[PDB]
Amino acid sequence: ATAGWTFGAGAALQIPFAMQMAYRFNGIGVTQNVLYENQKQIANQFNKA
Amino acid sequence: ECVLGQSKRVDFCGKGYHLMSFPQAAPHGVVFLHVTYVPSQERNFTTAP
Amino acid sequence: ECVLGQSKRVDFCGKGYHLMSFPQAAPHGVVFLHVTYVPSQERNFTTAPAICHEGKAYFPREGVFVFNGTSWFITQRNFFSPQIITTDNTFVSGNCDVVIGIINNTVYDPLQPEL
Amino acid sequence: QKSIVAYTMSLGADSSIAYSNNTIAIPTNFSISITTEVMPVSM
Amino acid sequence: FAQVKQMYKTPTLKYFGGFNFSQILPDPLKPTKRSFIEDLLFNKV
Ligand SMILES: *[C@@H]1O[C@H](CO)[C@@H](O[C@@H]2O[C@H](CO)[C@@H](O)[C@H](O)[C@H]2NC(C)=O)[C@H](O)[C@H]1NC(C)=O
Ligand SMILES: *[C@@H]1O[C@H](CO)[C@@H](O)[C@H](O)[C@H]1NC(C)=O
Ligand SMILES: *[C@@H]1O[C@H](CO)[C@@H](O)[C@H](O)[C@H]1NC(C)=O
Ligand SMILES: *[C@@H]1O[C@H](CO)[C@@H](O)[C@H](O)[C@H]1NC(C)=O
Ligand SMILES: *[C@@H]1O[C@H](CO)[C@@H](O)[C@H](O)[C@H]1NC(C)=O
Ligand SMILES: *[C@@H]1O[C@H](CO)[C@@H](O)[C@H](O)[C@H]1NC(C)=O
Ligand SMILES: *[C@@H]1O[C@H](CO)[C@@H](O)[C@H](O)[C@H]1NC(C)=O
Repeated sequence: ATAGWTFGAGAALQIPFAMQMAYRFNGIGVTQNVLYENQKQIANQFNKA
Repeated sequence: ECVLGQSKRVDFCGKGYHLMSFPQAAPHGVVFLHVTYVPSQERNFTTAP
Repeated sequence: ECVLGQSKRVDFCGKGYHLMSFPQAAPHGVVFLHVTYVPSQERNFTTAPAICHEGKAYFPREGVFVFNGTSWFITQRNFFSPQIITTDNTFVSGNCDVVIGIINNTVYDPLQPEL
Repeated sequence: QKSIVAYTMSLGADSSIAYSNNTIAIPTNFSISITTEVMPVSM
Repeated sequence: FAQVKQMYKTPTLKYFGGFNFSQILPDPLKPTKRSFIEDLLFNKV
């Protein structure tokens, strides 16, 4: 939830969840500005799932 | 490869572009649930190389 | 996949970020020795998802914002390498009203002194 | 003096990491290590 | 399972940015430390 991919090497690292999403989008070639524009929609869809 | 980092090999970690996985215990096994991104509502446009 | 090229799949070729492997013979088998990179000595800093200038939002590319108690800077996520935030470090998108926690800041334009 | 004991295993070194809304940790140093792995390919 | 280097303790709040994790993280009030969906899966077989 908090460390993300970083506790695979070293002990762990601290980073807020909503900043993790900008990285995991930037990993798929979707520019990170897509998230913060409409964060609420993604959150609601996640909970409905 | 799924839980500790973002996979980049098609269909290995979910049927889509892959963001995360969370493990849940089960008797004599394990259950994975994969969060995946899926686009839709395409539009036809004109191009030039 | 390890000896002939750099692997990119976590924990397949060493318990870390992977650089190389060298094979050594052995009876009825083979032995691999993996060279791996491991970071340490982390420091706690202050962040902001985005910064507002001229009423417009600038997101960072290839880095993250950090505050060291004196001024804001952008750094790599693995090694601490602060650099003065300047126009080409960022790209403008959206608007400041739409986003949470945007901080008022000034970005340098390197054409300003030339004029 | 030593003797045979029985006990309940400790799965690991229990650690707690504080969660903050706007803070990040960025490593400032690194190290290199060599691991060793073995596999049998013959009979 | 046993590939984690240290077991981090469950956080207090279960709500980060809107993402609801209360269904997958356990809660102290219930007698069982198992999570909700875990205790549903354990029921079916
Ligand atoms: C996150 O989802 C949980 C569901 O587990 C919500 O908790 C339930 O909320 C309903 C609505 O009043 C109550 O009737 C239940 O008693 C709650 N607990 C359960 C179902 O175990 C929780 O409210 C959600 N998060 C937020 C911030 O609302
Ligand atoms: C979209 O595709 C339809 C047929 O599926 C076609 O008739 C239409 O011209 C396309 N739109 C364009 C080329 O802008
Ligand atoms: C670093 O973390 C410690 C607790 O582990 C905390 O007290 C301190 O404020 C953090 N440093 C910051 C936020 O600059
Ligand atoms: C922040 O970095 C700048 C640029 O190197 C430096 O001048 C300043 O001293 C740093 N802040 C602190 C508190 O050291
Ligand atoms: C600075 O931020 C404040 C709130 O943090 C906001 O009201 C204001 O419009 C921003 N810009 C200026 C120039 O004050
Ligand atoms: C997140 O930031 C908000 C806004 O300043 C603050 O009220 C809260 O304490 C922070 N931490 C959380 C929500 O865990
Ligand atoms: C990193 O740690 C090494 C110890 O191996 C030390 O010599 C060095 O000064 C530290 N800092 C940097 C920037 O290498």
